[PDB]
Amino acid sequence: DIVFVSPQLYLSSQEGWKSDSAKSGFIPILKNDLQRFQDSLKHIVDARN
Amino acid sequence: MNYNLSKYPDDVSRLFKPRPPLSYKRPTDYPYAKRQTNPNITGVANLLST
Amino acid sequence: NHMSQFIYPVQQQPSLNHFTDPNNTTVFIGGLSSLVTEDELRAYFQPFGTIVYVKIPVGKCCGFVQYVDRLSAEAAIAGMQGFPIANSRVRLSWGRSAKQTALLQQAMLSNSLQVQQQQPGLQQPNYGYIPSSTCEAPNVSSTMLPGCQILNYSNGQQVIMQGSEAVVNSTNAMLNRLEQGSNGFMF
Amino acid sequence: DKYTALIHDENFSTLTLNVSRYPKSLAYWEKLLNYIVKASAPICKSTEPQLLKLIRCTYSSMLNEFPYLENYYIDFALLEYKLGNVSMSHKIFQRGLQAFNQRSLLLWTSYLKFCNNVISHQKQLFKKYETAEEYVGLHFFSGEFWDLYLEQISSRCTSSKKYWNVLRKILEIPLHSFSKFYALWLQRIDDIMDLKQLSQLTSKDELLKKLKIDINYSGRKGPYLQDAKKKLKKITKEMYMVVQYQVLEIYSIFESKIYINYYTSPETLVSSDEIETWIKYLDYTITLQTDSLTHLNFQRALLPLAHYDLVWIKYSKWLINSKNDLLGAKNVLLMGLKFSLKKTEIIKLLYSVICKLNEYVLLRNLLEKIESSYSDNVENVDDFEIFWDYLQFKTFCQNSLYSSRYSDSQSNGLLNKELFDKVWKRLSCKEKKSGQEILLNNLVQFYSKDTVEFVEKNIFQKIIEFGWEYYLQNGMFWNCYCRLIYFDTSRSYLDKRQYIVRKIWPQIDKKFAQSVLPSLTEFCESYFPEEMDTLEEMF
RNA sequence: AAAAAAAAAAGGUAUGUAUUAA
RNA sequence: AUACUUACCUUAAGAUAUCAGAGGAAAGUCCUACUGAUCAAACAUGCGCUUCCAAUAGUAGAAGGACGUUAAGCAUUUAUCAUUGAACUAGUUCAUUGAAGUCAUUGAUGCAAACUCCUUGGUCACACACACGGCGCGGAAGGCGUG
Repeated sequence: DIVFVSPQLYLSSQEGWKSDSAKSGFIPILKNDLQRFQDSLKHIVDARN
Repeated sequence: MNYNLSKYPDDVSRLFKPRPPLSYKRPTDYPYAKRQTNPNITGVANLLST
Repeated sequence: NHMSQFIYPVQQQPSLNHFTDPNNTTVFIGGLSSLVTEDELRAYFQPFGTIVYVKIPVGKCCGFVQYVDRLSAEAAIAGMQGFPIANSRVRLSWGRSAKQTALLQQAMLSNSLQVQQQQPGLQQPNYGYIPSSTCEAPNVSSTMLPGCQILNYSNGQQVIMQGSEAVVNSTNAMLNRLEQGSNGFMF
Repeated sequence: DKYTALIHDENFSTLTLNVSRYPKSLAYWEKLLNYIVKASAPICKSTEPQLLKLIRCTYSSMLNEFPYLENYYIDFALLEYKLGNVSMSHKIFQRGLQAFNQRSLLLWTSYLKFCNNVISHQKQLFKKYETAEEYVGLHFFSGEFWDLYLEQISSRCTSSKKYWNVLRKILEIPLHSFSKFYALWLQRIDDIMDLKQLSQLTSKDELLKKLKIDINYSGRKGPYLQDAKKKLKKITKEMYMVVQYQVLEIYSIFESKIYINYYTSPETLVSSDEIETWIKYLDYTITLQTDSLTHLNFQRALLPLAHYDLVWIKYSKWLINSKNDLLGAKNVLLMGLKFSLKKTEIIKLLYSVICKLNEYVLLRNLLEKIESSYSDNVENVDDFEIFWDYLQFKTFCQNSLYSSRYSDSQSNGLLNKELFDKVWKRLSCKEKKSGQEILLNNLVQFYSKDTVEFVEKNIFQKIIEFGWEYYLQNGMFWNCYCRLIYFDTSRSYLDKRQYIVRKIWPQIDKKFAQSVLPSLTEFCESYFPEEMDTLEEMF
């Protein structure tokens, strides 16, 4: 139903940026939007590459 | 008190201040679910009529 | 129910001299050697903050300095007290600038009023400036985020400080000041 | 149902995706939260647990991103309290008080207010107030806190001893409202009808000694007690003199200048005068030498501006020198790494604190952490201070790890296969990266045979062969390549000056001369006045 | 021889509106 | 307080000590500031009736408390359940997922003392008086008795 996402852990290339269970710092987002969410950050990653 | 949901204004309502909360004491009696009078009453026996 | 239990305190004003002026910046540095130049005194009072300098009198063996912010001034007064310059223990306190000094000295002969005029304020809000900070040298489009120092002063031009370039500039002038200082060009 | 009706709404997807795209805004967090609350508006126990789990995880995930928000720890506590579990309310009050290091006035006041209703066992309840007192008690606005605590004694306590005990302490504190408590003290002096009740103020001996009044006095008591109330009110008037003086100073100078006592957000800016008054207020507080009020006034000053690194550095300095506590300073700088945005000064001073503390595995670990932040390229960073502070402390470590390779026992600091490749990768970028000459100047510092040969061939020679224009037009390059040969202890004077003139100089192109001459003259003017002419004839 | 019609509102509390002085 | 408008609503029943005798309107009822007995209340009033009512010839003491301190006193006993994976004896540790979860562990239970402070009393009169266990004036609380 909902996925928990850590844009810090994602942009830092670390593994655990998402999980199904609730963890301290993650933001709940809609699961279908997860893919969409990745799009929103890609340019940031594109700036680092 | 803050809200005082009442007919009285603020000064009268703050005048009715209750005593502080009652301290907790562990129950010395039998819980309500366990409460019963004596069961297994021995009926009037043929040995009693004896 | 006429009089009340509590009142706000009312209090008298202390005549507004240069010692009770909360906006005063310029620090009178007395007890100099008069063997010292002004560019050497700047070397002493530079790190405490950005300076808008006034003057060092000739033959009077006492100078004075002026900063932009009072925090830098107080940091200089507490920082250097009794610190010898050319083997003379320096005694420094608060004092006015050159023009107000003139307005005082014309009154000292005629002993009339000596009405002080306090320094101008900075019209304070300012969200971009962090007091007691220096721009060590001179295109900048920044993020204007809180941590960085946005605005600053130049040794009279307000400049936007680039946090990345400021450290490498300051270290560049630092390593130049050693090589020129050892051989006698800078003092 | 209401939950699924909230998911399929477009506003939840948009607000959510905004939050996850822009974490530190706190504007999108508060809209996401205010919206998901209003969708749930009958928030009582009836509403289904999925929605409560989402809204709860939303609070708890917001408070982690912004560890200073007092009204949100309070608000989430009240949500848990209306929902019917007080244990979760307690726990997350404890969480908020822990985020502030146990000193915040609002969380203690709004906490104990909650604690009066839900906690019996008078003793423990008062232990909460004694814990709050030794932390936030001396706060300048803490009087209303005391107003709670005194209010809780007079209702709970039959003895009245403790009310005199506490109110006597409140008399000596320079609060914002001292006079409110002086009126209670004076009134309670006025209501004393017997000599026996003067022992409540102070013991029997100090009254007979200092003020020379006797409780056991036997005779016509009335006028004697009226004299005793005057003699007791005089000294209270004196205490009022001192404490009034302190309060009026603290207000007239500092507290009157402070317009913002709260956190706002990471995107807030504070005015310069407010910064200056926090700095001077902290210096004054340090001067008072009251440790509780000192740490309080740092944490009090810390929430208005947490993101600068300004008060973090000072609050590490006063604790590293005045108190002489080095671990506490390390811990201050570590907690400062989280809130502060700039982080460079804090991490430099932090490198130093860790060096002096003699923890090398922690420092080297932290260097591994900061090089892992950039994906093992620190050399490509835009901001030079991070690469430089990283590179020199990294050097200080690999000097200790690997034994020196070079004669004369000189450690190889900046010349190593690991670090020299880092330096050379930093230099290959030329105009695009900032540091440049600063990194180059420190390659001249070796002062020996082996290392002047090494740095001669492996950089200053290769940089000529590849022939980059930025480094050749530069005068700092040629000046340093002269100073590298000139300070060698192996060479005599003749081969030194002859080597600089016959080789180093003619390698300069005459079109670069206009830029190269000013900096390279400064080397020749001071050190070689004799050969100054053959310099001028070349250009 | 017999005869024929009935007498009546009560009064309590609360809310809103108006009046009772230079 | 008066006038008008609107709303909310209306009578559980019976009785006022008992018993007995005489009278008035064979059975029953009602009645008699009628006669006796017993009971009850109020008011008086008494008892060699009973118990209690604090030091000043001294810095005390009696009753009752502290929702007071010593006091983190001393001595004890306690800190969640389920699922999956790894190691392990043939139960144990670590990590992950779910459920509820008064606070306290300076707690809670038991044991004991010291100290400090609060409320209360006739702090009355006569007496400092070698007896075989009274017969001063009052107040408080009772019991018994007469009117």
